[PDB]
Amino acid sequence: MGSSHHHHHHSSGLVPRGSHMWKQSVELAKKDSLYKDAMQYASESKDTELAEELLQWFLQEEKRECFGACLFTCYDLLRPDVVLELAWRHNIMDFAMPYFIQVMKEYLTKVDKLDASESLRKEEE
Amino acid sequence: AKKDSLYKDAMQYASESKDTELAEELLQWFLQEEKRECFGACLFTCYDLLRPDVVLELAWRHNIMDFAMPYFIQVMKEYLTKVDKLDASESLRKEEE
Amino acid sequence: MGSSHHHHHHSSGLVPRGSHMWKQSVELAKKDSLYKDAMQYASESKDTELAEELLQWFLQEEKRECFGACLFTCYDLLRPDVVLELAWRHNIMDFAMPYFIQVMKEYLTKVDKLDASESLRKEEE
Repeated sequence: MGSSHHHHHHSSGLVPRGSHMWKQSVELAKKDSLYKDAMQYASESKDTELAEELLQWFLQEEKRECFGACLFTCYDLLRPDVVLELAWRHNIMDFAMPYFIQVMKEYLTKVDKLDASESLRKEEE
Repeated sequence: AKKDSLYKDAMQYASESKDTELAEELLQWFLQEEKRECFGACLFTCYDLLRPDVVLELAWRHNIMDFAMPYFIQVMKEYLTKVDKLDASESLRKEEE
Repeated sequence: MGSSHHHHHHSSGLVPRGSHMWKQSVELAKKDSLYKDAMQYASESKDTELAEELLQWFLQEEKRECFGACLFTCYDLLRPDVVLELAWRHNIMDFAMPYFIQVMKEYLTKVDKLDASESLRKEEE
């Protein structure tokens, strides 16, 4: 029922409860912090293209903000590739494990197609 | 043989034709030595659509290397066989009644 | 004066089976002794979790004892995952890719399944 679309540029729109995008602009309100709590509502959200651009900068700088963004990535599934480049960057790092999930459909499909023809051949003979 | 410019022009007139093991094997020797000569050949291997191994070996030389990965095109396949197994069971079962 | 009686009986029970491989030299110039022997023969058992539990402590504080454990599941079929977490235990790892072989028939039954229909359709209408 609720759809929220935010494109970037200049100017300032502040509506209380949740997200905060960057880029220079003088603003002040009241009460700070909340990076993890605000980091949770961005994963189990959506953001296909828009999402990604965020993590690069989180995985580009900081040491904890990379880790979190990593755990941030894993609980959304479909988003590797990029993760790897950023690891072959400056130093060593820790990968995950998005492979096994795929080993299923692999050897899975085959067997299906197999008995799929063995039958379509015993009905004509 | 003679000279060398002739070499660098060969491997290059063989990339257009391109074959199987003929176009494959040709590469390892284009990698046995020289610099960019190995590079230009590294392109050919992948052109064969499917050829690792020689991508791992020459990777353990000295400096950094490259890489690429397929996938996905496969992802949009099992989703098709799962739609056929259903429509071949719904009507096949709604008939035994 | 003298009598000799040699009675030789040989009954071979088709049961005893010993598999002996090889791999001692290579180019590394670093060998650590102890263990080994009874671990390469037990490798012919595997299966179930208890089988993988055998790669746990055999792939820990061991070197020339991990490869013998590597030349174990490759002889098998499919069983990765941990095969990687250990190479990230603290050091490096060598060889692998026991699935780059099946990477063929797939895309083939792939570019083939498309044409198997693209014709019967150009054939239809």
